[PDB]
Amino acid sequence: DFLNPKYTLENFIVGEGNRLAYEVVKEALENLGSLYNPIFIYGSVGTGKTHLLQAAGNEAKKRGYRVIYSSADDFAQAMVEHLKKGTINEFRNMYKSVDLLLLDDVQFLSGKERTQIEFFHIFNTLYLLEKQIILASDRHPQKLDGVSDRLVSRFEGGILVEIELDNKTRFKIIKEKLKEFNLELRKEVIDYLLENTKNVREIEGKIKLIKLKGFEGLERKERKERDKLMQIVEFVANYYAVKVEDILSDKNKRTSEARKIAMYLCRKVCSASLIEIARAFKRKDHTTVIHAIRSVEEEKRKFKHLVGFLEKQAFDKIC
Amino acid sequence: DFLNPKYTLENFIVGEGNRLAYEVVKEALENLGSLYNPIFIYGSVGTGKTHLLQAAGNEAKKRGYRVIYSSADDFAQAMVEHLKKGTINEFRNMYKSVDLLLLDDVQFLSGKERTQIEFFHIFNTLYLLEKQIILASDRHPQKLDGVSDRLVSRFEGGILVEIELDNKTRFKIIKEKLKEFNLELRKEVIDYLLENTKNVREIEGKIKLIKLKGFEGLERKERKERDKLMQIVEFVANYYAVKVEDILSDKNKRTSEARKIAMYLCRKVCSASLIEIARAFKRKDHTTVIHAIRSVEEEKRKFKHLVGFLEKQAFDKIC
Amino acid sequence: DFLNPKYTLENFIVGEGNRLAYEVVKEALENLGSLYNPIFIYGSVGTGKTHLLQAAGNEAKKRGYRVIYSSADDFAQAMVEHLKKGTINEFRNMYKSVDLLLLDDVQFLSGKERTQIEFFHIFNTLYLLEKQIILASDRHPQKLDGVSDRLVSRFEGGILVEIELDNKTRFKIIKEKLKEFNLELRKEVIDYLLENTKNVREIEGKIKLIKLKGFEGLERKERKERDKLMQIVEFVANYYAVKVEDILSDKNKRTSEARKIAMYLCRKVCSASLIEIARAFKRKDHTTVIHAIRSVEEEKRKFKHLVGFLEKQAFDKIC
Amino acid sequence: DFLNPKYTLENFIVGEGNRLAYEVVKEALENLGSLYNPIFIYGSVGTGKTHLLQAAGNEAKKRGYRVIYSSADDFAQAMVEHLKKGTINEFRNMYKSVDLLLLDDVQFLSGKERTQIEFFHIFNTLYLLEKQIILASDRHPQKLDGVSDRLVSRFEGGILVEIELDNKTRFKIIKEKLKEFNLELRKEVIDYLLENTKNVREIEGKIKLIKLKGFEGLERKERKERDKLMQIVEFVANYYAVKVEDILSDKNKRTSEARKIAMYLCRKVCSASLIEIARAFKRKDHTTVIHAIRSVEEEKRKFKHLVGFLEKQAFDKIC
DNA sequence: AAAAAAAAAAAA
Ligand SMILES: Nc1ncnc2c1ncn2[C@@H]1O[C@H](COP(=O)(O)OP(=O)(O)CP(=O)(O)O)[C@@H](O)[C@H]1O
Ligand SMILES: Nc1ncnc2c1ncn2[C@@H]1O[C@H](COP(=O)(O)OP(=O)(O)CP(=O)(O)O)[C@@H](O)[C@H]1O
Ligand SMILES: Nc1ncnc2c1ncn2[C@@H]1O[C@H](COP(=O)(O)OP(=O)(O)CP(=O)(O)O)[C@@H](O)[C@H]1O
Ligand SMILES: Nc1ncnc2c1ncn2[C@@H]1O[C@H](COP(=O)(O)OP(=O)(O)CP(=O)(O)O)[C@@H](O)[C@H]1O
Ligand SMILES: [Mg+2]
Ligand SMILES: [Mg+2]
Ligand SMILES: [Mg+2]
Ligand SMILES: [Mg+2]
Repeated sequence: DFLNPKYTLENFIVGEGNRLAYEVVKEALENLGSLYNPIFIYGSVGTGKTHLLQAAGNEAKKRGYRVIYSSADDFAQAMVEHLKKGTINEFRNMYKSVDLLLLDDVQFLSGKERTQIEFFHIFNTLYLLEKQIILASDRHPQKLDGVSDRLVSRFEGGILVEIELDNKTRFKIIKEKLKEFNLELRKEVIDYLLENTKNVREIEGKIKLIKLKGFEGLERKERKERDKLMQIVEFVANYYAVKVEDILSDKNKRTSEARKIAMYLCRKVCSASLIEIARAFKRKDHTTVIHAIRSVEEEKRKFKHLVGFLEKQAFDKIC
Repeated sequence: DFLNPKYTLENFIVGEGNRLAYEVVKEALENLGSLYNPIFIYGSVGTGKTHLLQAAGNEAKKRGYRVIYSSADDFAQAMVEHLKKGTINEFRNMYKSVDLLLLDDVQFLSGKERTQIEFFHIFNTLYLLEKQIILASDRHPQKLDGVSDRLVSRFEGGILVEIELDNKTRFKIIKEKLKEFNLELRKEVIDYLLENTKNVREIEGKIKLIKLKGFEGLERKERKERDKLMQIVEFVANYYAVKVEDILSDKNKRTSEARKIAMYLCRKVCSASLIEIARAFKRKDHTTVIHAIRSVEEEKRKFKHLVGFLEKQAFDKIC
Repeated sequence: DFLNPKYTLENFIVGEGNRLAYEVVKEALENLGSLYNPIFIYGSVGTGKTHLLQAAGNEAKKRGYRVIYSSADDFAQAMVEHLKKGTINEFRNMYKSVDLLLLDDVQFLSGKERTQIEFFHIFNTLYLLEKQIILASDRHPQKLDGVSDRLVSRFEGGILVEIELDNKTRFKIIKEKLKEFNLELRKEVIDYLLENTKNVREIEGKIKLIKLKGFEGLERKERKERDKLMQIVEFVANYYAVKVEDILSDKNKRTSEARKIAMYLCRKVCSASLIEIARAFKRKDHTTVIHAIRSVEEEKRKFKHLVGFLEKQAFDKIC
Repeated sequence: DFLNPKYTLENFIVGEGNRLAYEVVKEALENLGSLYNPIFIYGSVGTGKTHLLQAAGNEAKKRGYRVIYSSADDFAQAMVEHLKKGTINEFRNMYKSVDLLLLDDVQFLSGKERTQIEFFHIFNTLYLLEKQIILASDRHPQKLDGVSDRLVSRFEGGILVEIELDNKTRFKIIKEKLKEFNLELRKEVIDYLLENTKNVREIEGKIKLIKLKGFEGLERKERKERDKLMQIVEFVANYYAVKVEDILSDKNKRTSEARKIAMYLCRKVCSASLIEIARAFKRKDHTTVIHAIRSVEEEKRKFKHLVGFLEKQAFDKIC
């Protein structure tokens, strides 16, 4: 069945960032297929998409409705296997006969034409039969490359709700998850989580870790791991004529090159991972870090001598 | 039955772009099979084809006529299954015994010979028996590759009505759809929708989204998402000696290469999707974008150095 | 009964191209089974075969003769079903007891042996009993592959009339059909229809379309759709050293390769359908277009560089 | 009764090829059952078998004798139906009570055991009662596979007359039929018919066609249809080192492969039917053409490159 | 007692 009861509508901490998605889903559960017919939720990794879909399915089940939960990739696989075993009909009929269809991680429809076709047929029959549909994705339907324009058009033609985790929400979720666990809401602690968690998964994790080995524990390891990577303020921001806070946030040939440098150094000497440099610079997607390192590697006239100097300087006074 | 009552002839906002299709259908409903015997509607994705066919079927039902609605692909599938189970006769007889046949998305007859044969027989028996036929498609019968010349000849030999959504129509439909939400009378909403919706599905969607989270909300996210992709006016139209409005509309080795460039940059650094670059350049079909990017990739003497320069310049002052 | 009264002998516009078929049929109706015993009409798609057979049947009915109209494929199906239900005798007897037998689209007897057998028996009993027989086909009995030599021999042993739609006939039919709609006597209209209709179905269609949305309407869309595909005169006929009129009509390694090229380009960049390229080149059967494109694809030494050049040139100055 | 009076002994043009059959039949009519007791006529398709049997029956009727004409297949069917309805006795008695039994197309007794049994009994009772029997077939009793040895033995034990249509006969029949149609015996005409008709059915047909649309008409269409298929002399007989007249008649790895090739090409590019290639090569039974094409398809080392070359060459300079 | 014709086509 794949509907794990742990995920419920009541467990879903609501804030300024997911209120829309939550309420839309809930209300759709009230009247199934009546309104908000094709619901398309999308958000960054670890935003609560799966929790939401799961909970919806659980409610539907609780009310006696036919339900199917399934990932896009798993849909593809299953369909292919039914193709091999030649019971594709039973597959189709099974899918079309639901009262609620939950398809998580839709972005995995890229490149699979036949899957998109099968799901297209299913989507249509369900929609026309006034059955409820709820899809979830890590990106806006537009960002869906390699997805037939018909499917994208359908996705956009319904309700398009994003889940954005701003500070005001992450705070709510942190406090509430702390409360859920027999945790006490200290400010040093909350204030800490705020600064070092972007999504709900990191929050849950960190929190469990506190519940296991105390806050003071993490504080130190993290502090050192991070400050031994804070060679930018010590060296790059003094040598190059620039402010630190400036070299953290983006926005020019005077501080940008200082950043490219910083990243390069972090990667070359400190042996920090791409993810760590990314996290440290407040950068996202860990893409501009790799491309920036390649950038500093390409420009290599006498900038190379400078590089070498800064490198030796880093090895000597960084470890 | 697959005739969802939500779709009605009265719900069909009529304008300069779909008046013909609408009126032809309606009048055919008045006298079934008498005139406009084979009606063949076709249009771009999200034009109202399905709504129209649906409504027709609903009227026919309302007047006591036998009706069948079905997609081409679903017709194929069903037929095949009746083949496996050997009740193909019942299938045929069922289809031939209608007073109105609605076949949506006909373009899906390509490559299916046996289906085309079955539907050929059905089409003929119905036509001769003076029963009404209405097909819908995303392309002109000519554009139907892999469809037996007999079928295409039949399609063209009736009434061939296209649905084109010009501005004067999209305006009507926008205003009228707004009326439903008590949201008309808004200048900013209308002028906005005009600029950012091509078909009725995008209109419906956007509008629902306004009804949910206000106009001001969308305005910002969209504005930024789009203007951070507006690196053409800032960089490509200044470096290359060309006007912006010119680099938007097509029409030469002086501004075309500027566009190819623009698209390439958008895809490489901004990480924008094909659909987004397409939407941004006012291009359609998102084909000339991919082929144009491949074009700039193929010509790679010293144009490569130039490319690199423009790329670094983009990474630095675009994020 | 399947004899739709709309089709009549009087409705059959006669010209240099169908006079023979028409008069033979008519005269045979005068004396049934007396002379012109087995009539075998054949022609290109949309030539009036069905109209003629229909009208014949209607006359026979009008005079009190037993009549059966039926397509070959439908004959096969029916026969098979009578086989399943074991009432094959009633089927046979029913068919043998007519005064006139009309079998449309005979070419569909290919591969069906048992059907050919059943129809063989019927044909014989009828012929011997001096009853009238009229068959229609899209090809000369010789071209009938997979049809038992006995049947073909019988087909050829009667009257073999073809219906060819030359210009002098299409003109007559166009003028007369224009008279059918009370819309008439336009030189631009007639001269237009002549140039863009090959069979009577296209004529009827186009004309209905004029009666609906005026001539000026079609003129433009068609003109552009066609001239944006007229990249041959602009590029292929200038680059390659050849005349345009020459590259339209066939007839050598100096202009043939220019054509292969032209078609290839049309298909690759303009995204024109096979049917559209065919129509544009004045080619028929849309076969030499596909085979020609495959031809240019196979020869791919440095002809490939040339190809690429011509392609880029086309994308740039064709859209 | 199924004895159409159109067929008479007087209408039977006699020549070197059917004189024997004719005279045997006639004389047997003189003395019924006295001599030439079991007459077994056989010939190629369209030789006059049915005409002869018919005429015999008509004479018998004219003289007051009991007669039955019937095809073998129709005998089988009838017998089976009498089996279902349980009036098989009346059937038997009806058949045994004739003075003359005419069974056309005997070869259709293959695989029908019970029929062969019934007809065996009938044959015996009639023969013993000194009643006349005349069977007709498209093949020599030996060639009758799936016919009980008793029946074949009986067939061979009587008079076995073949009807062969040599030139000297076809000429007679052509001239006489031309005289029948109020035709003039022009030489180009006769000489034409000789070259393009093998059996009397083709003769009748062609002639009717002349009587309808003149000789000059056919001449052209046929000439072109045939000469556009005459790509053998132009290409296959020049490339391969061989004579044309040689490549027409059979009789070795030097000209045979040239023929296999020729046929293959005709089928692949010219899109000619099996019957047309057969007719063109002077081949008979259209069997060696299919088997020869399969032959050239099977041998496909570098013979394939050669094939391709010849194919391109054919497409280019053959259309 | 003899014995009909035969669909479309995954991702990597
Ligand atoms: N708003 C919320 N309220 C309560 N719990 C939440 C929550 N958002 C996230 N969580 C918790 O975080 C965990 C991860 O959330 P979820 O599985 O939904 O991520 P996700 O599926 O949306 C991103 P991905 O699927 O790409 O990993 C869940 O176990 C869930 O309990
Ligand atoms: N003229 C009109 N009046 C009212 N509503 C309309 C309309 N045209 C389109 N719509 C709305 O737009 C939605 C989509 O339109 P439609 O059903 O015609 O899609 P479609 O089938 O034409 C595009 P596709 O080819 O992808 O199926 C419908 O739900 C319908 O309500
Ligand atoms: N000589 C004629 N006079 C009047 N109308 C004609 C005509 N020839 C063709 N038509 C019209 O063209 C239409 C198509 O003709 P028809 O039904 O005979 O097609 P067809 O059966 O001959 C070709 P196919 O069956 O292969 O599609 C008919 O509706 C008929 O009215
Ligand atoms: N020797 C002859 N004299 C006059 N007419 C002849 C003839 N031979 C053939 N015909 C004519 O040719 C037509 C076909 O001949 P016939 O009916 O005998 O075919 P058939 O039965 O011998 C071959 P099958 O039965 O296999 O089709 C007949 O209508 C007949 O009039
Ligand atoms: Mg998920
Ligand atoms: Mg549709
Ligand atoms: Mg027809
Ligand atoms: Mg015979």
